[PDB]
Amino acid sequence: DGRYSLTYIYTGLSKHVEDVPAFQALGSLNDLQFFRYNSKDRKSQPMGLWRQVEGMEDWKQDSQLQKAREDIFMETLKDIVEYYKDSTGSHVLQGRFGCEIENNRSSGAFWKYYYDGKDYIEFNKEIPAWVPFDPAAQITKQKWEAEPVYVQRAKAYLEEECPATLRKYLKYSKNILDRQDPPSVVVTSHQAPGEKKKLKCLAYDFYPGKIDVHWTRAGEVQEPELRGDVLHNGNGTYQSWVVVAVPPQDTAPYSCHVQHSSLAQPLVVPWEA
Ligand SMILES: *[C@@H]1O[C@H](CO)[C@@H](O[C@@H]2O[C@H](CO)[C@@H](O)[C@H](O)[C@H]2NC(C)=O)[C@H](O)[C@H]1NC(C)=O
Ligand SMILES: *[C@@H]1O[C@H](CO)[C@@H](O)[C@H](O)[C@H]1NC(C)=O
Repeated sequence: DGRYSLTYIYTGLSKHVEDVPAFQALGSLNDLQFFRYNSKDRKSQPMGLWRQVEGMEDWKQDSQLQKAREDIFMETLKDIVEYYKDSTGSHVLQGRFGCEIENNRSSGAFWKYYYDGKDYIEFNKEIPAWVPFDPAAQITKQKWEAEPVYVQRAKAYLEEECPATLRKYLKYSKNILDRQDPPSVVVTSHQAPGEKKKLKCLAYDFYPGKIDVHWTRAGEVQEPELRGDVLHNGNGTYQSWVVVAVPPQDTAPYSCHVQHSSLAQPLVVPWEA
């Protein structure tokens, strides 16, 4: 088996401006985002290719769960601002938590919070206990540990529940995370009035992201003039391109090359002037 990771991220603002939710949650599996939730709609919604996967999660229930998480998250943020006696300003609390497995074996886990960009508090499941970094975090740790069961639960979440959720999801995500979609390529050239002729090789609809795309001038790999790429999450596909300017009197042969894990061998696509 391979490497898989479930990550969640919470963003809370103490004084949100118009059109920006006070609380936002998102989650991802490896390089793709699978869901989202904010304090405006208050609904957990699947995203990307997960909008078509059925029976992996009850989104109506997860909505109730996020709503609960939100309340606690924002009270935490509120208590910090209270501590610093400065609710006139705009502060943010971002939290990150998730786990990862490799070869069906749990290979790691984390749980950390940031306040106004600085490390606030994090959980060390080995102890098991919360570690405070900011003075206000001393109060927070006190609260999150007022009962013996609390740390036991936090330890249980990273060691059992989370890695469980990740396994459940991989069962319904084989047709998503394990894909090996070969790249379609399209060579095209554009002539800017006054500038050299420019050839653009585009690789698309491929996955995973790792790819090699380069032009060749009579066999000699050229140094791209421009270059870029992207990941369309709604689709779960990547696109990558390269560009080269050609002398106004160059006859040499121009062929694009593409290598990718899903290809039995590299592809080649010459440009017909
Ligand atoms: C996945 O989504 C991407 C982005 O929405 C698709 O790329 C677009 O493809 C159309 C042609 O079908 C172009 O007109 C757009 O310009 C492309 N988007 C841009 C601006 O990059 C892609 O075709 C989709 N792939 C699949 C297989 O669904
Ligand atoms: C790990 O994967 C196996 C199948 O390969 C599955 O039966 C098992 O429940 C998973 N985790 C464990 C060790 O419980």
